[PDB]
Amino acid sequence: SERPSPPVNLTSSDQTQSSVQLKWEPPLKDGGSPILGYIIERCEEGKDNWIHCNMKLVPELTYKVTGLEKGNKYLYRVSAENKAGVSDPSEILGPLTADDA
Amino acid sequence: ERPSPPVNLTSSDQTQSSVQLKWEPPLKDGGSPILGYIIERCEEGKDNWIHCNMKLVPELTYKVTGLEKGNKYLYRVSAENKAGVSDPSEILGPLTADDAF
Amino acid sequence: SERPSPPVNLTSSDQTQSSVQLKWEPPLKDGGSPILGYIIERCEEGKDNWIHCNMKLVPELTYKVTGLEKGNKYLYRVSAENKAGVSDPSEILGPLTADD
Amino acid sequence: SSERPSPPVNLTSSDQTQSSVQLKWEPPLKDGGSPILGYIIERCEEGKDNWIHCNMKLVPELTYKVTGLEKGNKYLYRVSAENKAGVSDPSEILGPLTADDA
Amino acid sequence: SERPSPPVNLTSSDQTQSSVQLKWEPPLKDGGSPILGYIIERCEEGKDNWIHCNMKLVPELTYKVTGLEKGNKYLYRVSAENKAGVSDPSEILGPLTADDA
Amino acid sequence: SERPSPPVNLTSSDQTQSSVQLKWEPPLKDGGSPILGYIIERCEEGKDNWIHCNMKLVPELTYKVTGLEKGNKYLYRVSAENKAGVSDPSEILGPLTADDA
Repeated sequence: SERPSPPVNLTSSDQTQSSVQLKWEPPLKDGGSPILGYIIERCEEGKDNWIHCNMKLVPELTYKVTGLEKGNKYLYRVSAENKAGVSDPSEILGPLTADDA
Repeated sequence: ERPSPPVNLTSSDQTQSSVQLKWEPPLKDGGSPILGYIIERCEEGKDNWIHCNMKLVPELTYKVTGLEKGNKYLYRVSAENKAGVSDPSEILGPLTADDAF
Repeated sequence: SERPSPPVNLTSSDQTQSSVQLKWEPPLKDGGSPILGYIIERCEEGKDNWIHCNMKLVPELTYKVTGLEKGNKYLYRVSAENKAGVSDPSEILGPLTADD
Repeated sequence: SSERPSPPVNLTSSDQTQSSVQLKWEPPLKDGGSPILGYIIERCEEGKDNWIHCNMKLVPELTYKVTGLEKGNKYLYRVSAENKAGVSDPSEILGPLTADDA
Repeated sequence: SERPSPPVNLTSSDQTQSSVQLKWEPPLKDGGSPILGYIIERCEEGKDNWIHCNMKLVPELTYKVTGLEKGNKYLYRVSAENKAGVSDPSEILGPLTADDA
Repeated sequence: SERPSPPVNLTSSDQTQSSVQLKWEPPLKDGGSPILGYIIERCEEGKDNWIHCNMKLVPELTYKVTGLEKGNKYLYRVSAENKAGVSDPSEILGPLTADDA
């Protein structure tokens, strides 16, 4: 009937100089319609614009962000989409630095 | 004394007739170990909370069954020790009883 | 360039009369440098002092606390460290009773 | 261009009576790029599964007195924010709160 | 019917060497019965036991703690009571040092 | 003996085309020393840099941000300082648009 609530508990792992593994939990409210997938966005320091990380909807609760530039800091957020619309983005993750560890 | 509520109640494997719930233990056990958990659900179109499990669930997960296809459900979980039962966790849902994804 | 933010969602499992397994998620902000490891602290009821549990940094997101006294209640908190410094401790977990 | 704002936060109550309650909240942390025009207050009674609009016109303030409560009943409350782009998700739910004198 | 939920958003102001002004918001859930009042407790560092500050229930949403010792650090928590019982305490405030601004 | 915790519940009111009134609550933990004051920072969209708004520490729990440009979006955060050091900034407030209500 309506858009779902935001995904919750966005977290990270496997941070490298060029990628990072994001993980989250599903919305607490689906808005009355099943979740079709998720939209991952990232924002780099030095730019005020949020970029889409996945082209097609991600049906998983995890996603590997790629294309990171070494030494840069990045913010991350993830939204959920159903037939009714797209949720507000989760709470922002980051700044996380693109370094090997 | 009674423990604090369970935290971070989440879901997975939503079907037309069931859903897998998962949570984390209380941050405070009130001075006595947790004996188990009490799972409750509430359907839309009805104002009463129903007990899902008969005996206490000692695990941190539980499969709710007996859902009606297409209906929306709320969920909450409490923790019990020798002293009493905690307040319920944060409410999960509305979640629609449909085969997800 | 600066200290990271606290670890988040500190939780517990596998509580025994002498040990407990702690688990957490990494800081939301690393302060510009990778996380080197974590510092686990505990505080017993009947004492107002926080104690370090691990000597060397824990690079993992989990750690088994040992040496607990039967029947006692304990508080727990974990911090993250990078080359710049140590974060504020996470939200306090506990009191958790040391019983099987 | 713009988008809906984030939900109002910290919805709380005061002056609970047999027939009314004073609701209070804080503005969204994100306005979506356009000023907040006002707020939409909703309530849900126990014994009914439907959310009801309490105010007809938008409330521009950060407070609003809900009236028409039935003595002894329990009520849930939530508030949303609206700008030119749309209406936010409702805040976290307040209640059940019983309409009774101390 | 049942005990209320904990008071929320416990905060402070007007910290002195002998007192502090506490303020909070009412429970999100009253358990089906009005809140009769609140119970303020404090715990000093160097002592492991929580002490009751007020004898009679406080019907207001604020209360001035007195009798603090200069230089000492204190923890604070507040509970709500209705005809059914007393809630879990709010989130703990402090350590706050008993010193003049 | 150590820095305080971040200020909490940073909120806004009286948004205009050139100013906004910020308000917050004191740290939950003062680190064992009184709070000397607060440091207010803002960041404009289209720029990745946080700017200090106040020169001298603000002892109050509120502050009027000025110098905003009409139509621009701004982020805000506030830190607390004692004799031991400066806290991590509070949770970020914004984006909030500089426009007359």
